[PDB]
Amino acid sequence: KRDEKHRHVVNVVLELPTEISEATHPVLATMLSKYTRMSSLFNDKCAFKLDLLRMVAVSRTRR
Amino acid sequence: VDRWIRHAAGVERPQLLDTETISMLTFGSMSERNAAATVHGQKAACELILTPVTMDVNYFKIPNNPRGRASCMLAVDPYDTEAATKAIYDHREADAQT
Amino acid sequence: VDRWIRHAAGVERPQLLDTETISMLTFGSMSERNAAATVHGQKAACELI
Amino acid sequence: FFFPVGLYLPEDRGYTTVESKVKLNDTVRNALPTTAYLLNRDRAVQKIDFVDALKTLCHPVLHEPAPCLQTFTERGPPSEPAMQRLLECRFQQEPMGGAARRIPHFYRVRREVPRTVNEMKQDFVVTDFYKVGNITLYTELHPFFDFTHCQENSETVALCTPRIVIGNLPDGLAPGPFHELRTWEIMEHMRLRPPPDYEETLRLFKTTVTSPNYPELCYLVDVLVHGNVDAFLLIRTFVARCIVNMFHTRQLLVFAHSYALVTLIAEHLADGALPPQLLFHYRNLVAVLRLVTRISALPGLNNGQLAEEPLSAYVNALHDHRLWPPFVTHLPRNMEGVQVVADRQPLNPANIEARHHGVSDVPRLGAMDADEPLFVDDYRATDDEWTLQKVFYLCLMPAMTNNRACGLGLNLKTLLVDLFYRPAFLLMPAPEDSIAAQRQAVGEMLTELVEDVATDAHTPLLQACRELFLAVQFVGEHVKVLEVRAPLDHAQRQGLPDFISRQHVLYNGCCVVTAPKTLIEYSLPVPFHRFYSNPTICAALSDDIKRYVTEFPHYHRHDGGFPLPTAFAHEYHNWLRSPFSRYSATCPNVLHSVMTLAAMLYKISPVSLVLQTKAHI
Amino acid sequence: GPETRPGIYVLTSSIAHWQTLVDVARGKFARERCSFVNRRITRPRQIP
Amino acid sequence: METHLYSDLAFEARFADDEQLPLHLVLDQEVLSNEEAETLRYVYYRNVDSAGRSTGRAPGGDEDDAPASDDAEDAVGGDRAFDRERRTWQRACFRVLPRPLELLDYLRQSGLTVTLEKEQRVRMFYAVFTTLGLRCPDNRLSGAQTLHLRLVWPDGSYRDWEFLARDLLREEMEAN
Amino acid sequence: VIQHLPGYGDVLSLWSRRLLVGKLGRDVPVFVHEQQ
Amino acid sequence: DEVARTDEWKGAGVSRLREVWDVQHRVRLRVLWYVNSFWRSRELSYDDHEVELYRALDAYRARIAVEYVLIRAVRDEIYAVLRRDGGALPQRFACHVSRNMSWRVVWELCRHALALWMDWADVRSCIIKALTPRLSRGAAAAAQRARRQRERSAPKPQELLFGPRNESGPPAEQTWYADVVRCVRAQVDLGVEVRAARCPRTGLWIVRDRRGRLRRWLSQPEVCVLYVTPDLDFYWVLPGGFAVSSRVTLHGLAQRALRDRFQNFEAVLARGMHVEAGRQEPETPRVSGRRLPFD
Amino acid sequence: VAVFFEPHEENVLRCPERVLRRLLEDAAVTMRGGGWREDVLMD
Amino acid sequence: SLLHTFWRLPVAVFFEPHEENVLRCPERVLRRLLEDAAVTMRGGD
Repeated sequence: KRDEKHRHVVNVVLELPTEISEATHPVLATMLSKYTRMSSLFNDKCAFKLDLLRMVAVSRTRR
Repeated sequence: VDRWIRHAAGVERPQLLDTETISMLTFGSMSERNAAATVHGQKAACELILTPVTMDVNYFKIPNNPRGRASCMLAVDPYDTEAATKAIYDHREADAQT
Repeated sequence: VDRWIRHAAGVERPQLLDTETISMLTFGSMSERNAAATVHGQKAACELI
Repeated sequence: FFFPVGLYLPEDRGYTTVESKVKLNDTVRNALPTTAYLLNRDRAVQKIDFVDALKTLCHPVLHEPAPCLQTFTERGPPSEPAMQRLLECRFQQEPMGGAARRIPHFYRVRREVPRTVNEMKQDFVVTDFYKVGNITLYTELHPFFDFTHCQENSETVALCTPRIVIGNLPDGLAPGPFHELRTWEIMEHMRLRPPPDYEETLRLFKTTVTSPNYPELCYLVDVLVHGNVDAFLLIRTFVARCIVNMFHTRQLLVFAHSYALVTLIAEHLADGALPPQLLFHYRNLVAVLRLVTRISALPGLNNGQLAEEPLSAYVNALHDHRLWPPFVTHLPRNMEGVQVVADRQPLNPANIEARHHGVSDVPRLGAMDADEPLFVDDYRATDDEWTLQKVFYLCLMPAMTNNRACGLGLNLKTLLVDLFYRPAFLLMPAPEDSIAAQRQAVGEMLTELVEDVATDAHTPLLQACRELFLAVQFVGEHVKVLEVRAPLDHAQRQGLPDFISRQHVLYNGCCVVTAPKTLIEYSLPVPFHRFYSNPTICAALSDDIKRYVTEFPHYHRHDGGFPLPTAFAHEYHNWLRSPFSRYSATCPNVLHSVMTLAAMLYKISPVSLVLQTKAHI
Repeated sequence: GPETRPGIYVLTSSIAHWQTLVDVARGKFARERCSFVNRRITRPRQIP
Repeated sequence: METHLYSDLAFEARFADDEQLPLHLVLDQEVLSNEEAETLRYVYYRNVDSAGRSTGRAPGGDEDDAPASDDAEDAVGGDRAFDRERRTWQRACFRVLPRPLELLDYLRQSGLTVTLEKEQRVRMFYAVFTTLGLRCPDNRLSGAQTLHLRLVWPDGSYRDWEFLARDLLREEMEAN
Repeated sequence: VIQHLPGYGDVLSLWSRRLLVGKLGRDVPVFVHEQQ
Repeated sequence: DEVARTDEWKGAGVSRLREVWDVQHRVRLRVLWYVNSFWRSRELSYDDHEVELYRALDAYRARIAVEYVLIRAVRDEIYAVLRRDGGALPQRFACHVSRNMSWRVVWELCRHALALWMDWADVRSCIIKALTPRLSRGAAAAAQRARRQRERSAPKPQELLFGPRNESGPPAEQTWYADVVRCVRAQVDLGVEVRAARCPRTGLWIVRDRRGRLRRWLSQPEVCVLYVTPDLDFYWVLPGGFAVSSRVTLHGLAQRALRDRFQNFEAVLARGMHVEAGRQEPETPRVSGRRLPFD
Repeated sequence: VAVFFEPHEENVLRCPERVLRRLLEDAAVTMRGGGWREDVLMD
Repeated sequence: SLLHTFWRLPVAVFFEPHEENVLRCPERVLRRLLEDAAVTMRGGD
């Protein structure tokens, strides 16, 4: 299925706090559509965290 | 860049030397042709050697050897070629003149 | 410090041997060799006080 | 008969044996001579200048040291022990991938480093350099080339290299004040004899760059922007607030360290948003760069091109694309002979991948620690901006800062996560509570970074830190140390055609003047050049360098003699080498010394000789 | 060319021994020698 | 330039007897330094079968395949084995241009009317011209074949490196 | 295809030369502005 | 009337230009293709079946394998003979020794040197230079002559009194090639050439440079050095002149690949070099660009 | 004044057991590691 | 651990260190050498 992989990519790789969920962030869901593609890089979690961070930044600009 | 340098100074294009046999047959090429006219005398060949900007100006107010170290062969002992070469080349020694 | 100061001054080590040094103290010896060339006169070395 | 032309009497002993019979105009042409006059067959005076000397000075044989190298090799290394202690020196070629990571590993060993022959040649004052007490004099065989001995494979061999710029000449052969007087000669030829009075901006620049109280976040935003124009456009309102608040709270001019920040401010913030005086200071700095650029070339005589390369590049190294600025953030538009080395082999075009922001581009963020791939903006620096950046970093900085600067990198992958990854940033609408709640929510380290640097009554701390956060999309990668390998121009090549010049530059990093105390835990230092290698900053940043320096207190010298890591220490193959560090160590902090470093750059090539001589310089 | 028109020269030289003069003439006239070989190949019914 | 034409004609001559086809090379500063390019003496080339062989040795096998004996008398079959090794190497003509030049302008100053797929300028500080052969046992040519290029200088030093025929022929043969 | 032409306002000429010497095996150059 | 191949060749010209790297990506060079080449007319066929490619790369790996495996055989000999002796090293190179020294630290430095040298193994190392003259044609004849000469009965008084004088024996001055590794700063030297002799007072070795000066490293605590003889005998030395002895077991390699990789290539006559064997060569030919070429 | 032993062909250097054990263990680890340089180049 | 010396009694050293080889070992220097070498060796599928 898909639930276990998404739970991994949310609570082990990205390590979001529980108060942040799919319904709170549309960009996070549209990005998890991509993040589940690669099964590697699940040790350098800092890279995924920074990627989500800059994705939020680029999503929130007024330009 | 070679052509540009040949143009920058008033020098002609390069010219190959004569071969061994022709050099033995003919006694010289005299590349610099005789000038058209000359009121002053024979053109004094002025040669340039390189020099630091901060050489001792006192060097020139006296008769002197124009290569830094004096090398007159009446000074060194006769037929001691090793000592003569030490006096003219071996830079670690204390030289003649100043 | 002796090695460094000898190098900085430009004078060689006491390479002298035992029999030559006892002869040098008692008799004297030509411990300095001749210079390579001389266009000027004798090396009238100055003494500094 | 024999006669001298263009000698330079010492200024330590200036004297006039005749004053009542002659008096001359105060033009520097009379102060520094460049001609000689002699009597003809009859009593008539004739003029000899270097232009007549060009017929022999430009001849190829003068620039061909191969027989000199052969006879030097046959003469062999001197055997006397005084020569022996100078003889011992070693160099090694190294890969560049791990060169930034391994600096603490190198410095951990307590071993000393022998001084190179060129470095030893500088110490003597001019009147002692010719005396027999000088050991290194035997190596000074030719004015246009260096000669030195080196050890590899346990054997001693001779090494030769060309003196790319006239400034390379040793101190005893051309003293420091002589370069100042020739700079005055250049100015008088250009008829800029009284320099434009940018002096007050230079004093403020001195006091702001030498101040140990530089704000720490200045380096962080400098890394983050990369100098990318769109990145700086987003922050532009943050920059104005920070700069005005900093200038009012401290009389030191902020963001003055990096060229990209300076020029981006000078253009973009000119729109407004600033008190006019600070913008005037920055425009004056840019004008100083433009003025020294005009001095660098010979615009009066400079015209035409040769081998599809501009004559200015032949005249002065500041216009050669083959000389890179010590800190690089954009690849130059011009690359013909230059090879860029990031690892064991020069980079093919396929290996240079494009950095595009906005899109996730996650594998690049994963592979930032990697060595082989080199990431660039979809952007290139124009040649004029290349010259401006080169002159800002080489020319202005070590002159005004007295070589106190240093290079460091920021560990972005962990730093930006540890800073911004609070939920307060992740949840933000497409504040106002209380200062204590703001400081608790944002993150304490970001608070101590920002608390009073970039906040005003109009924008509390949380809004400002959110504003800085918005620019993170241009994050970039870690730092790298790049090697530039290039043969010289088509004219300098003629002597030693095999010769390759090896140069080092730092990519995606800052030039700093003080240790960022909060970032000390996160940041790493990397001294890499005869400039930008202050041991104080490095000892502050890393424990191993502090241990190495405290084991050898003498190495504390700011004058550039501090041993670089052996991968950097190719002093004979660098363009700049020892004289510029030694000069920067003593030079006064005025515009004249700045412009002097640039006029000192003139190249040694025969074409450069032709151009310089035709100007009568 | 299409057909052979001849060249004429009168020359002065310091060389007396014949084979040395033939060597230098070959050195300076290599184009003509290659042209002769080209004539031999291009028109085999003709023999210069 | 003349070396390419002469070697092409010579390999046309020898093809009927030993079936080598000619390959034309030009080398620049990325290959060798100016000093060693100015004093170049010899160039040598060799072909290898896919499984690993040589042109001179008997294709099936040879006594050289045996392990080294490390004895005192004959280290490795001295005279006969050295004769075989010098047999397997082959020499080719070469001409070096020590003056710097660009390929397209030089070729157009020569008789060759070069019309490349694009007029890509290339600048070489010094150029050497060389033609090498790679053999096909019949009119079937295998891309897995490896080629050797040797350069020799008077003092006995040498440098060499290997190519894959699939890289050299990657598109030129694909058209045919 | 043609750089300069008399009264109009050479890669074609030399390219035609190469193709026609490949065909004929004879050196009769036919330029764009020389023959009819 | 017909033209020669040369003129139609020059007319037809070239149209393609490709750049190709070598296998190791060390050097890149270009290839030219001529449209008029007979290679086009032959219409030969081409294919690159993958199994042949795999065989080719495996054989290439076996080709570069020749020297690294020899280095590893040197390692195996060192460790095996160290185990066989059981941790006893006789002194072999003439230098004085001190008793009141922490020999454990120099043993640890020997371990570090052994580790460091192997990481920097290369074809430039000593043993390749040692095999370099062994492969040439003269080596076999010289070895035969040497074995015949050394295995000789003492001459009778008859032969000494009359006829030829005492036939010349081998010289003491031997030639060695060496690797030296320094541990104080991790760097190695791999292409050294050194003179050797046997000390007259005691049979230990003395090492000197080709300039004649006596060599210093044997005293330095931080250095361990490697020797190999021109008859492929092996020595490893740690500070104090204590050595390990073995013979290089090069029998792990096939003769074909060993000869293929390297040999002292013999020359053939070219312009300027003597027709008589062994004469002094005149000035090098050196077709040059620094000067106007001669014609 | 310092004192030293004169070199001779017979004097021998001993080896501690622990250091020899360390050397042999390192030899075994390096032998079974398979860190061949040729494999790195082929990679 | 200590070596075995052929001569029962040692001898006095003389002459400069370029005609016969003698090793000299300050214990502190040797400890620094060991530590530096061990660190730098590590410093330098």
